[PDB]
Order: sequence, then C-alpha cells, then structure tokens
Amino acid sequence: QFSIVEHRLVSRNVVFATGAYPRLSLSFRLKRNIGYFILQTYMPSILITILSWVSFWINYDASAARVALGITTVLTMTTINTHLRETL
Amino acid sequence: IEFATVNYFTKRGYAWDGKSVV
Ligand SMILES: CCCCCCCCCCCCCCCC(=O)O
Repeated sequence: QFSIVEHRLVSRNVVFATGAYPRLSLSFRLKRNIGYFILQTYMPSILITILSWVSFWINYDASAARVALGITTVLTMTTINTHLRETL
Repeated sequence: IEFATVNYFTKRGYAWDGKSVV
C-alpha cells in the first residue's frame, strides 16, 4: 500500500542530564498509493453525486421519479460511507 | 443517464392507450 520515498540515517549523542548516550536512527518516508482509493472511494461518490443532479432535468410534476432518485442517491451515499468505514 | 436524456424529450405524459391506431 505504500512506496518508500526515501530512507535516511543519523548518528547523534542524546545529552541526557546525567550524561550523554549514543544513538543511531534509521528513518523511512512512506508515501501512500491512492489508485485503490481513487478507483473505489472517490469514483462511486462522484458518480452518485452526478446522478443526483438528474432530478433537475425531470419535470416538477414527476414527483415519484424525482423523489425516488434523490432519496435512493442519499441511501447509496449512506451505504458507501458506512461500508467504507467498516472496511477502512 | 440514457433514460434521463430520453425523458427530457418526452412530450406527452400518457402512455399508449392500447385502443388506438396512433
Ligand atoms: C452533469 C450531468 C448531469 C446529468 C445529465 C443531465 C442531462 C440529462 C438530459 C439531457 C439533456 C441534453 C439534451 C439537451 C437538448 C437541448 O439542447 O435542448
């Protein structure tokens, strides 16, 4: 899930009050890879938000269609959020 | 989205009556 961008080494003496103690440190800088999240967490949310705009192109009198579309988009967003909370 | 585009061009709000010749 990560990619090691860089690794570093440092040697130093920690000046603790009683006396100085040696120390080495090996650091890694990880950078997270996002193709998972872009393809799976952002794409469906963007698509559902786009689908929610379809109601504006439907007539006002078509109450059942617009209501079903809007509330089912809300339900789909709820499902995505809850299950993504569970998985992540 | 295809259905949305189809519905955008629908004129009459009533389907075929089943007893007419168009
Ligand atoms: C951002 C996209 C939102 C979802 C799609 C909404 C458009 C669906 C209806 C199709 C309209 C396009 C045809 C317009 C015809 C015209 O020029 O009058």
